[PDB]
Amino acid sequence: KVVRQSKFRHVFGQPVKNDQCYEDIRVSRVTWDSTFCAVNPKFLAVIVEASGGGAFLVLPLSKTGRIDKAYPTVCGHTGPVLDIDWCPHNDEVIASGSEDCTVMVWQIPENGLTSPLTEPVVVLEGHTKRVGIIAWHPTARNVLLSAGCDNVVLIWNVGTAEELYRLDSLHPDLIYNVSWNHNGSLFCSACKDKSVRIIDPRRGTLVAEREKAHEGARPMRAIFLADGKVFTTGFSRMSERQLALWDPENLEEPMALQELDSSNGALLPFYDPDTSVVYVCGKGDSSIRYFEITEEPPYIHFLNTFTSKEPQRGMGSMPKRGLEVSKCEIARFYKLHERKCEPIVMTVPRKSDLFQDDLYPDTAGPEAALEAEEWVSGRDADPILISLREAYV
Amino acid sequence: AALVVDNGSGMCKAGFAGDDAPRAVFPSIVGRPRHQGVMVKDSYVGDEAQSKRGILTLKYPIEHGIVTNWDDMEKIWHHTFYNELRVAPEEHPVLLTEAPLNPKANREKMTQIMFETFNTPAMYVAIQAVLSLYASGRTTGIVMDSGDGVTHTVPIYEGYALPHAILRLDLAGRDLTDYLMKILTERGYSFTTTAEREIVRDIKEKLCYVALDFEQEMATAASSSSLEKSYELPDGQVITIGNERFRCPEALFQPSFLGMESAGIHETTFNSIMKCDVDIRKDLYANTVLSGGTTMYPGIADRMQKEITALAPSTMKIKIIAPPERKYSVWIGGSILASLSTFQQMWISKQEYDESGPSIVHRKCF
Amino acid sequence: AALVVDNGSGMCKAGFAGDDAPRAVFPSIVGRPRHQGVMVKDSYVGDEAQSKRGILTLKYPIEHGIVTNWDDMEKIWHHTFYNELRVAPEEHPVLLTEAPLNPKANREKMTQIMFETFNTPAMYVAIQAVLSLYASGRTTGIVMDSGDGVTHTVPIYEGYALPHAILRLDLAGRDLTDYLMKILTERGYSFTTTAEREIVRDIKEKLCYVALDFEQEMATAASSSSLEKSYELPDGQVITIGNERFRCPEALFQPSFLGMESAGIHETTFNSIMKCDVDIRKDLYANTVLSGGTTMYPGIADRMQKEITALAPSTMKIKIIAPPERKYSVWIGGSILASLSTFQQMWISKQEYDESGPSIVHRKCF
Amino acid sequence: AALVVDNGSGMCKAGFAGDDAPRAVFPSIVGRPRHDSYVGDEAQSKRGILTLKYPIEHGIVTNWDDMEKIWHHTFYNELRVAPEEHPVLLTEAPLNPKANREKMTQIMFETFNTPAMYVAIQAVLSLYASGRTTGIVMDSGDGVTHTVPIYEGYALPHAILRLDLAGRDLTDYLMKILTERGYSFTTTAEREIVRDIKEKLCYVALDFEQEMATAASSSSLEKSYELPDGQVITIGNERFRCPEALFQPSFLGMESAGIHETTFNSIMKCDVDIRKDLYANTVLSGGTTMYPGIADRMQKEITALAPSTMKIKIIAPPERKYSVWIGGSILASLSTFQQMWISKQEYDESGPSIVHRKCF
Ligand SMILES: Nc1ncnc2c1ncn2[C@@H]1O[C@H](COP(=O)(O)OP(=O)(O)O)[C@@H](O)[C@H]1O
Ligand SMILES: Nc1ncnc2c1ncn2[C@@H]1O[C@H](COP(=O)(O)OP(=O)(O)O)[C@@H](O)[C@H]1O
Ligand SMILES: Nc1ncnc2c1ncn2[C@@H]1O[C@H](COP(=O)(O)OP(=O)(O)O)[C@@H](O)[C@H]1O
Ligand SMILES: [Mg+2]
Ligand SMILES: [Mg+2]
Ligand SMILES: [Mg+2]
Repeated sequence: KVVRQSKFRHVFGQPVKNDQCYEDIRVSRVTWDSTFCAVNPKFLAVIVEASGGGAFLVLPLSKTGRIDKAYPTVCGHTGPVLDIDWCPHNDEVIASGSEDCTVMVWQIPENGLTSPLTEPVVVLEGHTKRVGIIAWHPTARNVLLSAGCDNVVLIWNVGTAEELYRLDSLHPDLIYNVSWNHNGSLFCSACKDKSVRIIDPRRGTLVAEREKAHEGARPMRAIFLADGKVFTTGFSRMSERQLALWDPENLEEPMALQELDSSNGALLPFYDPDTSVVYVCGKGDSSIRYFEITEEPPYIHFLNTFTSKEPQRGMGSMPKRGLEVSKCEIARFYKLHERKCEPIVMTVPRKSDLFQDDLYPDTAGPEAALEAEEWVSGRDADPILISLREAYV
Repeated sequence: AALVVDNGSGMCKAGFAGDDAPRAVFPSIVGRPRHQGVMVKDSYVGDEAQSKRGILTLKYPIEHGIVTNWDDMEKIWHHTFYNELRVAPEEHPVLLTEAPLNPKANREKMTQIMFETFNTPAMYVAIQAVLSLYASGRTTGIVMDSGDGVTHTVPIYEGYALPHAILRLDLAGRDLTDYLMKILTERGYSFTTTAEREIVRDIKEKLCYVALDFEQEMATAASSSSLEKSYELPDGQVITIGNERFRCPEALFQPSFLGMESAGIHETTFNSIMKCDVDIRKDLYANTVLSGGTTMYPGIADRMQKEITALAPSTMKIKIIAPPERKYSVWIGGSILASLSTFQQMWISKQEYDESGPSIVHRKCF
Repeated sequence: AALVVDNGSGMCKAGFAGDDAPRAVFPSIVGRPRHQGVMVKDSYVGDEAQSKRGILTLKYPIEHGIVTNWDDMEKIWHHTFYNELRVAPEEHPVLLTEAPLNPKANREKMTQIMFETFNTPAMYVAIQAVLSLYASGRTTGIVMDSGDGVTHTVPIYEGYALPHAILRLDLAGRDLTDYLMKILTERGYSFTTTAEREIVRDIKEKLCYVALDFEQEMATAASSSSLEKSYELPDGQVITIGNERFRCPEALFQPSFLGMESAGIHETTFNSIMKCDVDIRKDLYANTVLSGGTTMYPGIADRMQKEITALAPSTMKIKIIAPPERKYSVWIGGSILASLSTFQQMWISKQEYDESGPSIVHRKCF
Repeated sequence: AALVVDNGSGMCKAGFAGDDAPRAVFPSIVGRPRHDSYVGDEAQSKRGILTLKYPIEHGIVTNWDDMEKIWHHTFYNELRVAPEEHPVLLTEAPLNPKANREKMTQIMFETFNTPAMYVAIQAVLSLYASGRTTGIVMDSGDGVTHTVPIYEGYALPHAILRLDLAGRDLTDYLMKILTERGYSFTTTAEREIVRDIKEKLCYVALDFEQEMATAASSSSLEKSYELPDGQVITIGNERFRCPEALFQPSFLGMESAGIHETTFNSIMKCDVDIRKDLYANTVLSGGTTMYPGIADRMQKEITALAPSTMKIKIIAPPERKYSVWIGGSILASLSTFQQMWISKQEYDESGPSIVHRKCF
């Protein structure tokens, strides 16, 4: 009664030892506010500076220590790469959007790159301006979303290079980010006009919209939660960075509205559906704050903050399948410095050395539930869940 | 309603969060009979031991800030909850205080007893020097607390503590009380038993003071009787003390009186500041905060200002902040912190401690 | 109302076009706490980091004229517009200054930040050496600007710049500040922390001067106490420095003191003149213009004139122009240029940059 | 017969030229009664009632009168020789202020009337004992830690780095953490007991976090030490936590980097063409580098900093505690060294101008 009931109030961060980091990485200097890092249980992908065009560095997780300056990179784009994202149903497939107004999907060999990779599997061209937002569908196989500076959203079939749907008359200004929902039937988007929209791609209609979700002129974000709510970070009129929870059934007022501080840089939220924990990380900040999303008011409970001494240029989150369960792992973050990638360890302090059933519910697996053709017809399915108990050692 | 417990070496202050003064202030002693009963309770704690001290052997469970015997320590806490506060410990969260640079082993026992023996719903431990700064409403200053067991000098700047600059002095009220006995036998009064320890301690709290000029005060006391005071013993006998009034507190500034090689409290405060960064020494000079019962002597603030000024550079402004309620500064600061709306995120649950252990109390604290 | 922002290695000067002095002059540092908070903002920039520097680790986002961290660089700019100037960057054109022979990648990032992060309506980048000539009201002369990171010698004749004759010297105020710290330990004063770096920089700006003849002053300082001065530390301590007053600035003319094999600023200026055409060397000799804070040492003009005269032919007239406001010459020249009626054709619109890219800013600039 | 005297912050080693080990090693401690003065081991035996003071703090003289007592103790009480009959070779810290060197020269020639005298840099002598002319010497003594790169006999002062963190700071840190176990040491007499503990039971762990894990879940890493008055105290993780302040100065509230990074930074300040040879000739010196496992930890840490193609080789001779003294003895025996001697008759007519030259 005195203390709010939770399992994550004492989660603490712990940077990994130096010998397990990744040094000598020319991290990208693109002003675009993306994650700059995508990681799966097999590989690590980091956007880097190339002398000409654009490239991103893909290396196996075991390839720790210093990285050769001449290490092969995925240099196929004629412009700098903006966003990268691994395929949730294929650990060797990664999509990338760049300044060249094209989206490329690559196939990574099981051992990585021995020679620079220039030819992509398929070239997605549907945009007139740069593409900075790429989001794989959570359940539909070979379905990819692309959003560019031309304020148009496209649904892609990487299997057949076919444009399923085109959404061009729904965003009047710049798109900040796009996130699918739990079952992937809808997606939320934060726009430069300070408006948050929930859009159905199959029907091409605006399900819900909230104008002036945040009064500030600085960029804002919006993600979908497991229960169907939308978590948004933004700025107020007084340049105050804020967090907010929204209900698609009544957008008149947010359930919660909490201010954090008066710093610059957008807030990049990392949501963990199993633990209902959102990790709010600011670009250029040296601290990571994580909050627990619950039904009890004020619906946003600050847990704790990991603090460091180096500003972050990018950050990537390992999915549930890649964490080491035996040491009470809930999240591992690959914080990006200017010349180094430092994994970050977040644990729940537990006395028992056995498997924790409550900490690890079933997670979405690498098996796609639906297919591209079935998804277009009107089928909706939840992701296939797997058990992490087999990963316990 | 949260409980604020300040367990010192000599005194234990307890109360409720939000109040202005501790509700229960009793000595931290445990007494056991030393004679045989001939007429048809094997231990006494607190004031009940003080009243019957004529037949008891008084023992302090805390000595020099370390817990000599935990079995009597639990009796002190048991007396606090059930006999003094008269509340159920399993209903109210408890805010606890610890000495600066407290050993983690000592902290582990303190939280384990609360969660397992008394079954408190929530618990938290805070540094006594920090609360003493809360009571004065400051965010920057060097806190020199002087209780019964030990003396600490903790410089804090803008809410940031400097552990490397924290200094310790094994010299406090109990050492002064023992020193007063050694010089009282010079005048012909013999106090030897532990029962007489409280009598001498009461004399120190009522007749002792700090002289601005120690050598001059000897000259005045050696040629005049204006400095002599009379005290009535519990048996009705009246004793008179002269220069012993200000010679006993002088051990704080001249530890050589006790054969100690360490420096006085004024130099310990000065040495603590010099161990800090140069850019913050200016604010620490003007925010010297006194704490504890051993800093309640008359004229101790004036002597402290004079001594530090002679050590500090002439261009610095020395300010000795001595609030009149500094005897309860730690508890008052504890009540203030336990009432703030930003402190409820620091509580450590009993359930959380069961599944995590003492790893979570080492964190979330300093 | 156009904004003129001069981002240097050590100081950032900002103001409004048409003014005579920068309205905001604050150090270009970012400070982060290095202790733990024990009582109820993770970064401090500008003067705020200077007032709390006793508990922060000060970092310069620009080192040797190279931006080592762009996340810290945007903090300095954000502090400039919103905290120092207290203006909206999206409502005023901003005129930026750049080092000579600036990398095209560095200019790309500067242009990109202003247009996408701050959304400035108009923007233009000007060469710092060219702006320094505007403030002196000249179109011909060699500008030897020495700031905090790097020393440049840029010859300009009749409004035409000679890029092939631009020489770079990796020796500036920050290198002198570090050298002063090394030689201060020879007098018994130890400054090691980044907080103490600013104190030594304050000593350098107040008690250092350039000796007309280095060897004759060393004999004077070793046989007299007339060159000794006293400085008061923030904690009230007083330090006395003797020959260190002119030994630190002497490193500018004798880089071998820091182990550097490059020539002094006097020879670098002479070498830059000799790299130009023979016909224009006469005018550059008589229009040597000094700029930057590192040229504010008393007696630096006469020493420069004395050294260059020994290198130049006897019939050439050496005239070192050192205006008393040369510390802000780059900014004042920026204010003059930004107010000219013929300059509005050089502005680069945000809409133009969005549709054209950084190709338009590489052109229309030098 | 020439004398070699290496004056350190804590220990002053003295002996005769041509020998292999110092004949006289005693703590540089001046003690005075607190209930008329004692110097060296005579103060160490009577430290029960004495107030021990170090005349040197952080390689800086705080009281020259006590310093003359240390030198008077060396010549007459330990070496048992007349200072006016033997040339004496002195050792100096890197970047030694000319004022400090002058006082050393003035005292030797005027108070002790030595016939000949020479001052040598401690880092240079440390390299002679290892038989090398190229390498970076990381001499960590009692007061201060220095990193002096050397290439083909040429010294590079601009690349010399100083760390205000040495044996005394570790000893003071050990006392602070020993109170966390329940043992209180406060007097200057108890400082020597803690220093004796540090020299016997402390070591450097290859990994620090892992060494915490085994010490927090096993009792294999605890050791017992006997106090002079008979009580036996046991220490666990304090054995390797105290030396860890060398690699993590943040434990002491210090902002500067560890001794591994200081060594790397001193190399980084050198020219590019000589960095390869400095990586392969990293020489350890001083008593603070005698912790077991300090060489392995140094190699692992510097290798993580240096590029993968450079061979890190930490040279830690077993007698590195006296490398400065041993190097001085070899120099005092070389035939090419006799022209370095500075005569007393030369000094009284010329002054300290001749000792500022002919030295480095
Ligand atoms: N008015 C007073 N004058 C002098 N000494 C006092 C006075 N009041 C209390 N003391 C001394 O202060 C000592 C400790 O008091 P306190 O500050 O409560 O210590 P603790 O923090 O250990 O409880 C007691 O031993 C007592 O002798
Ligand atoms: N009066 C002065 N005397 C000596 N040095 C000065 C003086 N004023 C400024 N400086 C030095 O000039 C350096 C750089 O100043 P500035 O010209 O503003 O550099 P930047 O062009 O990088 O902003 C500072 O580090 C400061 O130490
Ligand atoms: N075996 C050892 N292990 C760890 N530390 C030691 C050992 N022997 C000596 N020391 C420490 O080395 C420090 C300095 O020794 P030394 O190199 O003689 O210093 P200096 O060069 O100032 O004479 C001493 O404070 C001592 O505590
Ligand atoms: Mg107390
Ligand atoms: Mg400049
Ligand atoms: Mg030595």
